[PDB]
Amino acid sequence: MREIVHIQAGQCGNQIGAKFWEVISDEHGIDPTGSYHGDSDLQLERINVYYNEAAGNKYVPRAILVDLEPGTMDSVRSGPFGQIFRPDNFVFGQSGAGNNWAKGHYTEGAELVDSVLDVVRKESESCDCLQGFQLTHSLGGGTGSGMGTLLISKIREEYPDRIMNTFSVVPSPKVSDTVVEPYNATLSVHQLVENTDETYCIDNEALYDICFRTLKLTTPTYGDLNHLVSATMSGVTTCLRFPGQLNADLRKLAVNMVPFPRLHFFMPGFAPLTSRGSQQYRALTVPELTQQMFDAKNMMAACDPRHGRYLTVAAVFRGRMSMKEVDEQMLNVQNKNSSYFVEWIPNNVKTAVCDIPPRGLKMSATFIGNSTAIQELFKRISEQFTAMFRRKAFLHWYTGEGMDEMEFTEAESNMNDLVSEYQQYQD
Amino acid sequence: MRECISIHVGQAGVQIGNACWELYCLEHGIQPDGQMPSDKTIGGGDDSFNTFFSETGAGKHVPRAVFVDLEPTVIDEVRTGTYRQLFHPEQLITGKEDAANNYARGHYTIGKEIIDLVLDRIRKLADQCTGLQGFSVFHSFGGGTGSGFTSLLMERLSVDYGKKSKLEFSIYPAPQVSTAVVEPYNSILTTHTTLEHSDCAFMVDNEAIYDICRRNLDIERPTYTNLNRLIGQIVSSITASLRFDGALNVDLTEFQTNLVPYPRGHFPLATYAPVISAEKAYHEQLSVAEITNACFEPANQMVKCDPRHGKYMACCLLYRGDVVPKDVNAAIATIKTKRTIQFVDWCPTGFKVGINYEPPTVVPGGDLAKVQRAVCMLSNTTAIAEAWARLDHKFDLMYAKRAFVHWYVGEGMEEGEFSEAREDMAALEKDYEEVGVDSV
Ligand SMILES: CC(=O)O[C@@]12CO[C@@H]1C[C@H](O)[C@@]1(C)C(=O)[C@H](O)C3=C(C)[C@@H](OC(=O)[C@H](O)[C@@H](NC(=O)OC(C)(C)C)c4ccccc4)C[C@@](O)([C@@H](OC(=O)c4ccccc4)[C@H]21)C3(C)C
Ligand SMILES: Nc1nc2c(ncn2[C@@H]2O[C@H](COP(=O)(O)OP(=O)(O)OP(=O)(O)O)[C@@H](O)[C@H]2O)c(=O)[nH]1
Ligand SMILES: Nc1nc2c(ncn2[C@@H]2O[C@H](COP(=O)(O)OP(=O)(O)O)[C@@H](O)[C@H]2O)c(=O)[nH]1
Repeated sequence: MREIVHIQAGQCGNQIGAKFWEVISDEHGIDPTGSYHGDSDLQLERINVYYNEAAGNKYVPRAILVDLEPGTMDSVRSGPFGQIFRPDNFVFGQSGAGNNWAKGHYTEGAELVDSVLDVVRKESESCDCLQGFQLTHSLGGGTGSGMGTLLISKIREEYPDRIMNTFSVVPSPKVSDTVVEPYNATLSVHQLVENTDETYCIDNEALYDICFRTLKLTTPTYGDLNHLVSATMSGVTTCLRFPGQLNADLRKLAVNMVPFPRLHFFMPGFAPLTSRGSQQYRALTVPELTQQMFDAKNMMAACDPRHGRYLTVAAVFRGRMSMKEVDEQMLNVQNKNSSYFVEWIPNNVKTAVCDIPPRGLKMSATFIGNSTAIQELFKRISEQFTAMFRRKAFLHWYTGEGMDEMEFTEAESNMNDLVSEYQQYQD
Repeated sequence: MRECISIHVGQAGVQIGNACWELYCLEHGIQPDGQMPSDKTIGGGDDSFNTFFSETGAGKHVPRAVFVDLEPTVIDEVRTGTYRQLFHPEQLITGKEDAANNYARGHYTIGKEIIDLVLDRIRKLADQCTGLQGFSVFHSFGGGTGSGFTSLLMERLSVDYGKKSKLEFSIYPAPQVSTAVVEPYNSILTTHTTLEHSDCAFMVDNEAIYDICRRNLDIERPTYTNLNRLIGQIVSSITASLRFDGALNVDLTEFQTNLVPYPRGHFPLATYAPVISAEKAYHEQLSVAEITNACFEPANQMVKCDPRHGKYMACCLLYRGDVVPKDVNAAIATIKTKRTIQFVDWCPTGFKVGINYEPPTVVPGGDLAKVQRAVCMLSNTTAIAEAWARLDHKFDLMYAKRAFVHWYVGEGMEEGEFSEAREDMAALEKDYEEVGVDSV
């Protein structure tokens, strides 16, 4: 009624908040329903009663907001798209923001990580049955990286039933930090094993390929990258939520992409990438839309999935097209991709359709999946970790925050086997 | 007088009804057409006093009726902006338990909690009137509300109402599909009907429908909103026909025995031979008795059940509208004249034929013809014997082989629900095969 919990953390999460959510007074945001049926309104609200429950649907913005260094305060709160809301906003009172997992996660966050409990409580209550826990977050965030794992852990701890949906940001061959090797590795052991159900990837090093291949943009931008993601979330969050002929509730999301317990991670795409001008090619196609949903080039992640096999593929299309058309087309993908399909597993591809195409695309395509490929996204941060942080060690910084050989060694070995165990499928 | 009781089960089901309940739109109803002047939404028929659900009126004026939604989703439709059809209030269930895909979920979990209240609805519902001779279940082979919920809702209904054989519909996986869950999963949903109860069942093979739409009608582009009519219509033949005044009439208790050749729930196929295009020109009209053949054509065939394999078994054909007696006796003979039909070793003039009136109903362009001669093949052939194999290759590898249950356990029982459902639905494969593999 499948209502919704909004948790936004760090930089990537708060800012990312800025761009997910504004794609919403597009109106469906997270579980009211209604509104969005005959236009109207806008902003950071409407006409009723506040708090909270007008959530992401009519009179209110429901979110749980978590900033740990008053960057998200000012960046959006004020002049920008929102109000937000008041009372729903965290500002860490200067904590001084931390780079380092151990740091808002063990340190300033605990203190706030407790203040984030009150937000979660009030939202949880809302009079609706909440099925999502939505969290933005940043490999190399400390606030996000190790505050997001704190937030995630209690939420799995107290809300076992409610699979967490977490948006991710990652490491690609380009960098932030230097401590992000290991920072996101510790953000890991907790992202597998920390009640985070499914896990999104949003590599910023892969986001560019998209905003620049598919798209033309001449000079991207960090705000424009926020157009990208909205895509990847609306399909999941709005789509299926919003009306629909085969509809997949978030929980279909956790059985469809996880085929087992360790935190199944996914990659996701939006096709309708389009080119402003090129605007003119394939009238929002399905094959079009299927086509773009597998390519090595249209995935909005830092794995190039082609190396290996996917294990689970969840795709979603909400254009008003044939329920026969989407399902008939997705097969063709599956047969020129064998090796990309997991021999176990039949039905290697799930398809969902919802009933309203994104405001102004006319016809949409969202994609989800796990392949064997990710043995990649990590056999990269781990090579990184062993030779980095854990190496000749880089954690004095973190060594004060409170983590001592632990949270490093455990995060490599647990996150490691991830590599072996993951591979295990299809070697 | 011999009412049906109509139960939905899942997404597949709440809609499918929309196909069933719209197709009804001719003044009929589950088992009471005993007649009505209303039309349309029924609005225009009057209000005689009343309130939710209608005392003023019979099922006729308003339906046989019971929708189960474990998500508002489809149910909000049928409730949707008084979706053009207000077919009653309070024959819907809408459980905001949050939907669950799992045979385990909804069936063991959220469903347990609201299978009851439903049972209550059914019971009351099962009481207002006389002769209910039927229970309809729309079922999938994937949808949490459709497996365990149905293995729940069929199971309780079988247990509670042993005398009233249930009829359930199906929408089974094939080569393509949804989920990964559904290779096993529906397996699980297949165990339960079975010996829990159930009677004859029917399916629309979603991979058969969109096929027949591409080999027999036209519109490769097509939406499920249209595939429902192919399957929607199957019912109209089964209930509206046999449930309406005519020559040689098979009731819901005719369905059970004519399909059922031995007792491990049996399965059936639906063929609708009238399927002519909006873009056709059937040889001004399509020959009535060719209609029979239409049936056998592997092509009308709803499912990917290669009849190629084996010998049919029970063949129940329901002809409606302007059919001729000499068409049946004399066209039905013909089939049993080809090599191929290969009826079984103990089939004894297998073919059961009913005639119903009026005509082939229809609505709109998506509806094809105005064909005035129908064949519905409901059969039990060895084939089925192989689609379950299909699901069993999937299962030996998808669920059990290396296991996809960690979602599912989460909701309830392990090591049978799975192991028991493979071994019991398995032998189905062996037992089925042995039903038709030698003279003995
Ligand atoms: C997203 C998208 O389709 O971005 C692009 C850029 O490359 C993408 C391909 C699209 O074909 C293109 C180019 C359009 O031509 C389209 O007609 C259009 C849509 C569908 C708008 O998008 C919407 O109205 C959607 O409803 C979109 N809304 C959306 O992006 O809203 C924001 C408020 C985030 C902007 C959305 C998508 C999916 C789910 C939900 C919503 C966004 C657009 O501005 C435009 O984006 C751009 O020009 C552009 C330039 C730089 C950065 C971003 C966008 C858009 C307009 C109105 C032009
Ligand atoms: N032909 C046809 N198939 C349908 C229709 N609705 C659903 N299905 C099929 O039903 C299967 C399951 O549909 P879902 O909507 O996922 O089922 P559900 O009711 O959501 O499943 P749960 O969330 O577990 O309860 C899919 O394979 C669909 O193809 C329909 O109207 N017609
Ligand atoms: N997509 C996206 N990435 C961002 C944004 N801000 C920062 N990042 C990226 O995420 C990394 C971590 O930044 P931030 O989220 O501020 O980290 P944290 O808050 O310290 O964990 C950086 O190295 C950036 O590459 C943003 O607004 N959007």
